[PDB]
Amino acid sequence: KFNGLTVLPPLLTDEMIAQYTSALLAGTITSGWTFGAGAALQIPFAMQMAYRFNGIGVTQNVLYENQKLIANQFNSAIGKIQDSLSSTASALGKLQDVVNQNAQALNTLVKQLSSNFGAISSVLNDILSRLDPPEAEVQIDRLITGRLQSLQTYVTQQLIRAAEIRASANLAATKMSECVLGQSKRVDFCGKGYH
Amino acid sequence: AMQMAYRFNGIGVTQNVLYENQKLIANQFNSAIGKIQDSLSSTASALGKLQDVVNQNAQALNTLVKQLSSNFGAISSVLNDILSRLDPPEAEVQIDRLITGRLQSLQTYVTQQLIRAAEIRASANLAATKMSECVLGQSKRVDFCGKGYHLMSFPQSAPHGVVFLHVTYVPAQEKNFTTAPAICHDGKAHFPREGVFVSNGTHWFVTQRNFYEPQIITTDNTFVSGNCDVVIGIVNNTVYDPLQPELDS
Amino acid sequence: GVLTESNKKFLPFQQFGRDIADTTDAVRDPQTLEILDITPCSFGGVSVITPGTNTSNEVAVLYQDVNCTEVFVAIWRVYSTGSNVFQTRAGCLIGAEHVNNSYECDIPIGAGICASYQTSQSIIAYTMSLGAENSVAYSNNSIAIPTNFTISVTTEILPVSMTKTSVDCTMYICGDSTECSNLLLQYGSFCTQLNRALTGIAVEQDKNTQEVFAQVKQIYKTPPIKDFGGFNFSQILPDPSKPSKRSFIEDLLFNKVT
Amino acid sequence: SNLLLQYGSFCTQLNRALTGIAVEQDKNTQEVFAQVKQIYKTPPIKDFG
Ligand SMILES: *[C@@H]1O[C@H](CO)[C@@H](O[C@@H]2O[C@H](CO)[C@@H](O)[C@H](O)[C@H]2NC(C)=O)[C@H](O)[C@H]1NC(C)=O
Ligand SMILES: *[C@@H]1O[C@H](CO)[C@@H](O[C@@H]2O[C@H](CO)[C@@H](O)[C@H](O)[C@H]2NC(C)=O)[C@H](O)[C@H]1NC(C)=O
Ligand SMILES: *[C@@H]1O[C@H](CO)[C@@H](O[C@@H]2O[C@H](CO)[C@@H](O)[C@H](O)[C@H]2NC(C)=O)[C@H](O)[C@H]1NC(C)=O
Ligand SMILES: *[C@@H]1O[C@H](CO)[C@@H](O[C@@H]2O[C@H](CO)[C@@H](O)[C@H](O)[C@H]2NC(C)=O)[C@H](O)[C@H]1NC(C)=O
Ligand SMILES: *[C@@H]1O[C@H](CO)[C@@H](O)[C@H](O)[C@H]1NC(C)=O
Ligand SMILES: *[C@@H]1O[C@H](CO)[C@@H](O)[C@H](O)[C@H]1NC(C)=O
Ligand SMILES: *[C@@H]1O[C@H](CO)[C@@H](O)[C@H](O)[C@H]1NC(C)=O
Ligand SMILES: *[C@@H]1O[C@H](CO)[C@@H](O)[C@H](O)[C@H]1NC(C)=O
Ligand SMILES: *[C@@H]1O[C@H](CO)[C@@H](O)[C@H](O)[C@H]1NC(C)=O
Repeated sequence: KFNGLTVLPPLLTDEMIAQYTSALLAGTITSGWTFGAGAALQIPFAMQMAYRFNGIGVTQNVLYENQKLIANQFNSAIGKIQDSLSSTASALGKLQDVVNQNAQALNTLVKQLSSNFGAISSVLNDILSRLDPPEAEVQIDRLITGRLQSLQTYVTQQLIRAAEIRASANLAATKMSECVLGQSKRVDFCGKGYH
Repeated sequence: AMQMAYRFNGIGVTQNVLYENQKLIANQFNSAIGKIQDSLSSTASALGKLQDVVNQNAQALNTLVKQLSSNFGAISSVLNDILSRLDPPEAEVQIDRLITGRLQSLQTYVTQQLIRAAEIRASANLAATKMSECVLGQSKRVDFCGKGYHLMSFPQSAPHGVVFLHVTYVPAQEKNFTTAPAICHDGKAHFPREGVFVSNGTHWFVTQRNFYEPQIITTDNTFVSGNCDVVIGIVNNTVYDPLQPELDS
Repeated sequence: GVLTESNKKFLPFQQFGRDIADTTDAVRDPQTLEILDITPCSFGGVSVITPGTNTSNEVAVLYQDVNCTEVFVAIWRVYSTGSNVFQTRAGCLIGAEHVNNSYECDIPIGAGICASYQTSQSIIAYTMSLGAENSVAYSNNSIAIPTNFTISVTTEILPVSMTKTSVDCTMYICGDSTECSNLLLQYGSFCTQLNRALTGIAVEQDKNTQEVFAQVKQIYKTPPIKDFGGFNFSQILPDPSKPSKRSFIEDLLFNKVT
Repeated sequence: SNLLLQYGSFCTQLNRALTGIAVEQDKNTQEVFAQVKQIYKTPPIKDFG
């Protein structure tokens, strides 16, 4: 709010953002993928896995004959993610570059306000006092084009950058419709391997 | 009637559903068309997406046209009037102000058009993908052709745009049951070939996975692997053999 | 700005502080060694929350990013500075009332607040309800198979192309002026480049309507025997009443676009 | 303030461009997350096999 750089708040608060992610995660367990299409129908989770080995050319007898090894292998897999996220901070590379690129846009824009842009000064009040208003309009005209062109540059950079996010928001919406609400047969879509 | 039968066979539903209920589906589809008939005719808010293309394009031109009556730092906004009033040795300075003020108003409009035209190609390629998959075949991508299991779609034209008519399949009424993931008859698991094992309380049944149709468990219904201790959730049953009464007579 | 007392400690030769973005905030008083801060005065955007003018005639303003004490200053109407002012997380709301209920979203405001027009009747500002909750009876021995089905028809609408438009940079900048025509040319190749950029858009629009529609090799013919096993396809097929081959549902689609 | 206004509709156009982005950001977080009809409840019996 220092020089007109207002920031609007998001409509969806972060408390209830986790409410959706506690609902998509709570229908994947019990109902399976049925709640994506019609109405949620409860399935035992040992049988819900059995629907998913049956999509990679693997017969049903693999799971229930080895139900204890897979359960411990999955539980240990979560623990590996637990240590990998907690130890290093370089895993979140993609989300960090969004904020930093946006932060360099504002700091470039703010620091442009202390440039003369062809005039003799860079203060709106000082040029009016020192020079006569019959000829101060020529000097203050230099602090129009020098500042108007610095705004249209930032807006054009924002419109191009905002097209990247929609291209990544539509890709994330595709994954939440296929990789979560069902099983995908696209090779190397949901991680390297059979999904 | 057989082209419909080729499409129920892609959602895990056996062929016997269609021809045993050919009259209910025909009236349900015919009534479905009539619902689109009234919904399109009554309200005009359904065509939101195609309307915003024209209005955004028409707002660009009216902004561009109204920029022609601005001084842009000069003393006037008429090309003919500035030449008559002021001497051409110094009218070139004033008419220079009606160069940069009008050239920058054109490159702004062109840059806005190049960004906006990239949106349409991203939507034209998505429409070309749907016409290649959702019309010329059947799609198994979940929530691609409407919310639900997909059957087919039909294309319709529109002024600067296309309109689809998806036909999906949605289950209606569910029932509680009791299940067990395996069956033991002779000290051995009896994994079913296609379906799960259900029971209403007295007799166990095997049925398909999206529509209730139970059958008596036979040897053809299942394949056998392993003994009767590794699996968890095992429930005993008797699996009838069709050969022994057939070989009896 | 707004001067106030500060807890910051300067250095005994130091005059006035600054910030990260080179902005002045801390100014030492010249005579007294007390330390003063600078806070910019309150400002924000003014928004109007209204229902449909066909329905009602009552509005409620929303002063954004402001504490609810600095209102009634403004500088519209005088009456819009009272009547149970309700503080939100996104700004100061005047003309509405707080409700402890929860309803679906009608008008977005910010930070999970929705305004509507409910019954006698006034404008309320509740907190949105994220749909009706549900709970499934999960157990290790339970299964649910549906016993009856439905067939439905949704509608998906996409745009394919925009209107082709060419603008002559010679006529637009200097329209029939000998002095302006020569002075425009010495600027260089700005005019030539723009007419080549707008041609790339106009060529691309023809390519867009070619890929979506022209994917069939041969035009097929509708058979005259319409016995389709019970299905009625006459609403979507072409009707020979019109001179064109336009169908019935297409006819409504063209009239709804102005 | 008076000399800026005679330039025309540059100020009006930019404030209409930036609201197009701000509306679009809310639409992005709506499509990715809000795809579930009813909020479900985690069962208390956590015996997941
Ligand atoms: C579970 O379903 C089976 C299959 O229909 C039922 O068995 C038949 O139920 C009818 C109901 O009137 C009886 O007339 C038949 O005699 C039953 N068949 C046999 C071979 O006895 C069974 O009763 C159902 N059980 C429950 C608890 O609903
Ligand atoms: C399924 O049937 C087997 C075969 O009868 C049962 O195993 C018997 O269990 C009883 C006591 O539970 C023992 O006294 C017998 O010696 C067992 N016989 C064999 C061959 O193992 C088994 O208990 C049954 N399971 C269920 C759940 O009914
Ligand atoms: C499955 O649902 C359909 C409708 O969703 C049922 O069809 C209706 O049945 C009732 C009672 O028989 C009739 O009064 C209606 O006219 C039917 N509707 C239509 C559009 O024909 C159908 O009966 C249900 N299936 C079963 C086995 O009950
Ligand atoms: C397919 O649906 C259309 C639309 O209702 C039917 O056309 C109407 O049919 C009724 C009687 O069935 C007539 O009274 C109307 O005059 C028809 N409309 C028009 C514009 O002529 C059509 O008959 C249906 N197809 C079949 C084979 O019955
Ligand atoms: C029957 O199913 C409903 C939901 O479909 C569930 O709420 C109810 O608890 C079930 N009852 C039994 C006895 O399983
Ligand atoms: C199913 O869960 C109940 C809950 O206590 C438990 O008593 C029972 O042993 C379980 N059965 C199987 C086969 O896991
Ligand atoms: C306008 O209001 C009248 C009276 O309530 C109603 O009959 C009419 O349908 C409304 N028009 C629209 C477009 O909502
Ligand atoms: C608004 O101003 C009053 C008085 O200045 C103050 O007590 C109150 O805390 C302020 N509101 C907020 C949210 O800070
Ligand atoms: C609404 O909540 C407030 C604060 O908890 C309380 O004072 C008021 O009585 C409540 N009103 C109703 C109708 O529950």
